[PDB]
Amino acid sequence: EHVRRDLDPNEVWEIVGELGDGAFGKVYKAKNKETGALAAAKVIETEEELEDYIVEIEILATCDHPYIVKLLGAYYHDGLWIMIEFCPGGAVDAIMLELDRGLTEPQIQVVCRQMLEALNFLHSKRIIHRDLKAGNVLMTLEGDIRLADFGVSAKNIGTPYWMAPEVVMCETPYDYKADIWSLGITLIEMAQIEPPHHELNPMRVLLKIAKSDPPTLLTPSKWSVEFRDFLAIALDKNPETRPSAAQLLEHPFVSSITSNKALRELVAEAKAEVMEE
Amino acid sequence: EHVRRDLDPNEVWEIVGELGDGAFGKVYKAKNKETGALAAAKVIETKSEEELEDYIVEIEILATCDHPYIVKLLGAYYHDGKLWIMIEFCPGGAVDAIMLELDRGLTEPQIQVVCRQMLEALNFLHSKRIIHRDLKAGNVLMTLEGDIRLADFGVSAKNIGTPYWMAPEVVMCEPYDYKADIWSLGITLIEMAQIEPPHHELNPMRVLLKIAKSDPPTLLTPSKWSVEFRDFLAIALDKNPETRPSAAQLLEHPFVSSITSNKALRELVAEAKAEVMEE
Ligand SMILES: COc1cc2c(Oc3ccc(NC(=O)C4(C(=O)Nc5ccc(F)cc5)CC4)cc3F)ccnc2cc1OCCCN1CCOCC1
Ligand SMILES: COc1cc2c(Oc3ccc(NC(=O)C4(C(=O)Nc5ccc(F)cc5)CC4)cc3F)ccnc2cc1OCCCN1CCOCC1
Repeated sequence: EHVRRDLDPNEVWEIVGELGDGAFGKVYKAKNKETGALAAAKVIETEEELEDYIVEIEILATCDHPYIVKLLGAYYHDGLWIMIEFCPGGAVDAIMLELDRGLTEPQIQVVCRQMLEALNFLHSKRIIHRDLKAGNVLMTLEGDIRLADFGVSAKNIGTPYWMAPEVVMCETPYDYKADIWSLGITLIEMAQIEPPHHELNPMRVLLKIAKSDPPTLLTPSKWSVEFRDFLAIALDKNPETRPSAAQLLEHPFVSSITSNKALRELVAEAKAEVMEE
Repeated sequence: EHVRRDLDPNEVWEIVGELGDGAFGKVYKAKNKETGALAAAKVIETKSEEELEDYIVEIEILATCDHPYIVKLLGAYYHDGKLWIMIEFCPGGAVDAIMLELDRGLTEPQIQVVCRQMLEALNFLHSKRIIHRDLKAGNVLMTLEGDIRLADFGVSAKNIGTPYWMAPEVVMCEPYDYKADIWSLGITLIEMAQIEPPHHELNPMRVLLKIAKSDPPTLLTPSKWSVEFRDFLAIALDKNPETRPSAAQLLEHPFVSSITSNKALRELVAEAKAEVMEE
């Protein structure tokens, strides 16, 4: 593996805080002793699990894109550290909570447009995410999005005649359509704070999703028709018919976006509310 | 038994023949130097370290599958970079090899015996949360007495993100997954009836799309076969996993519920044994 394995982290970085006590684990905010560059340290306690994590770092090492979090280093000492470029805005779900309101349609358009640039880049590299949500999209001071994982997702027998129908569908081109659906749900999440069927517990929602009709926004007046159309085309149960990331890029909902000013305003607004006391 | 890794197998067994040069590898016929109980030796040269680790887990799965209709594991050794698997010798051989040597398919009484014993085998595995996933005539061995011994040759197995942001297709893909073997079982009966599996004229790449797009297949010439035969195939070949019947349920079906004798299979083994002596 490429991971630097001969340095104890204390020389390079010093822990300075905790950003969230969370299910994924503890993640600290650190500054480099030499250059003082801000970053986030993901500290994990493991086995073969370490070998499972090693592929995760290599996936991110090759995902060099403006709208994807930048990895600065990885070290393994004192029984594995991950350094990620510090995004001062934080996750969008944390921002929505701090401001106690949903995103505006202009702000959603910017987020939607930048995520499709990220997904089109990932899918072209035969990489799926499978965990798209507001919590996985961080914000910078400049108003840009940096996509993140916060886990161990992101992927990438028998004889043919005697196989079953379910086996051909589940096992083996058109497997990228899952992220497109998750993106459509995230837009509704950022608009209405909570995702569809949030009253239910995780076990029941799975059955609830399959039988039910595709979800739509609650207040159809407030949002544009192109928003509703973009959601309707994105939220399609049939994978074969589901449009790719490239097709949605040429859609009026995001095709005419040239400025990130709307998102830049949000980060400054959320930054100010934090100081209130 | 646990795989011996410091004892050479040559001391224990002596090779006396080759049974098949195959995709899996070389398979020899062996005799125990002490007792001479006869066995089959599957010898594999593991390419990597994780290749070996996958195979040793497979052996441990078979070590716990103690059932009359499943091949018995006798020993496992790893010396000189090769992996040895010791299995009880089945004189009948695989039924697909039998069909070729006899140049004909099995009869409905012979299929009923095979079907009943396989339904007993699958019910035993599924109760232990084990799927097979590679059911075919080549994986069904035969004994002198007329009994079935199920085998793998390949590999079976014993047994993410947030749901709200999930799609419909992931919900289907991601404890009612045991029905796959039932489908492979229904196809194997057609194979033993018609020698060749369904859609054998097509190339292997095309078969995957044909299985899904087409409706479930049925037998070609039903005149020889019963409606009870046709119904059992039709009920087994159901696309929906939730609706597919389990192994215990198919046992309570007249096609195999009224079987008390394995004489039909015993006749098949004796016929094939005699044909070998010819030329
Ligand atoms: C929780 O708050 C924060 C978390 C941060 C952060 O977290 C991580 C994100 C992803 C990974 N991923 C990884 O380590 C990996 C990954 O994500 N791979 C990956 C895979 C596919 C892909 F498309 C993109 C990335 C697994 C490797 C690791 C992280 F540590 C990274 C960078 N800056 C952060 C800033 C945060 O708050 C700043 C604001 C704080 N204030 C807000 C206001 O109130 C007060 C607090
Ligand atoms: C090719 O001919 C033969 C092969 C034989 C044989 O092969 C194997 C079967 C399974 C495994 N499985 C394994 O190594 C494993 C397995 O099967 N596990 C498993 C897992 C789950 C399960 F449900 C069942 C089995 C992987 C461990 C390994 C084997 F080596 C086993 C026993 N007797 C055999 C007799 C053969 O011919 C006798 C007749 C010859 N005549 C033919 C006509 O002309 C004259 C000669």
